[PDB]
Amino acid sequence: GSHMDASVMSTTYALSAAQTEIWLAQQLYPDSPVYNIAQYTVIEGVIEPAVFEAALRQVIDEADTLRLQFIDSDDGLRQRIGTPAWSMPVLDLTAQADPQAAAQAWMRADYQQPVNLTQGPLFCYALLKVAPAQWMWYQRYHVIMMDGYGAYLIAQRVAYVYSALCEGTTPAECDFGSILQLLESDAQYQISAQRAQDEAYWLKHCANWSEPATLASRSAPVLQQRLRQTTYLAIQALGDTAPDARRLAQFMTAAMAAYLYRFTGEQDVVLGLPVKVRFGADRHIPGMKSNTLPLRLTMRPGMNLSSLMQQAAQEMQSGLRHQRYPSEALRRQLGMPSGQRLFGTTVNVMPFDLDLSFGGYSATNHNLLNGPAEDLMLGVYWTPGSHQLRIDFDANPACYTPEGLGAHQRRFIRFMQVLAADATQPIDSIDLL
Repeated sequence: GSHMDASVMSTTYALSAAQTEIWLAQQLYPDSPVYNIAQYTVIEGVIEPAVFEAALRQVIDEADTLRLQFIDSDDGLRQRIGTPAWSMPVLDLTAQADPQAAAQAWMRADYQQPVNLTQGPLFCYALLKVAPAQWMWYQRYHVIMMDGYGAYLIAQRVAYVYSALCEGTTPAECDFGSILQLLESDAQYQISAQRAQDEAYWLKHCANWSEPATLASRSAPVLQQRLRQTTYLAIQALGDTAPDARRLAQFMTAAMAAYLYRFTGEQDVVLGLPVKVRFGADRHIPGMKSNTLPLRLTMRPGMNLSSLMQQAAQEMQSGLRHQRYPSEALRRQLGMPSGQRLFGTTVNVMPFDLDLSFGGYSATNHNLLNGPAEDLMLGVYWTPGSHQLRIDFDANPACYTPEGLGAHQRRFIRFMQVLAADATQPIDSIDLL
């Protein structure tokens, strides 16, 4: 009856532009798990599951993106705070012949399965005991309601809450506001004069687009979870180039743009970069996304790392006023054709939690899936004070082979260290492999 139709619309918010394209893609591929994001946290100590589950229940209240329900309507998928029921599996794998390999297999069995958006919860939390004092906390979400930075903040908050509960103290109140504040702010932005100003800016900025520079063999839709190659690199290998995350993002974007130029001849290289890089304990609402926007770097004679990092800073400063305009909206307003993107390669710098601790026991976070890889994505994990960077090259399996991606990864890693060693040397003057 009409009362039920009216109630679904009045109690919900629309999807964002970015969520809309996720939902449309998931609808086209209903059995595909490519929209999952997942990580695990290794705890070097004893975990008490009942206390851990109490900490999870607390964070499920605090990070209310974890309670959003999605409902179909005549006007597309709608979202509101729902009431999912959930449980936390506990698996003791210590009697398996290889508990670590068994834990990886258990996690893979979950993250390779699709979720139905209209049947929540859209998260999974599980505890896997791998050794007497080694636990893995598995965390999986759907990208429509989470990103990797939000997953990082949730892991940090659960660690803090669990630690307070273990000690018998009351956790201090969280610093997250509510996902509803994001939804209300975005609803207002959609009808604002600012959005019209941002549209004009990005339409002008993207004039004369063409196919993005890519190492891909072809362009293809994302039908399968990423092919990944990971490198670990000492921060000292980058010299003075990366004192903080902002500078590291500028360096990696410059280095990849230069590498794409050397491999394609494209002198006007467009990458995807969030206009600002987020870090921990900074009042961010889990589930609120970064808008990845085009970043153009121009290769001209004598171009060097110094000048490219300068262009990257100029691009980011110029886009700051306009940083809310959805990449997804822009890609359509430009009138671009079937499956064509604004950029092939994205760079995502993410924090590393130096102090992560559960009940006094040290822990570390490890990404399993970071969402779909349309072409190529670099995921970089680091925070000042950490002596090592983890760099994930995540690629559409239809566009690269493992060999081919590994060859590009080791060459790029070599190339970036040559750049960091002499920021004045012309890009054209660097030997490649």
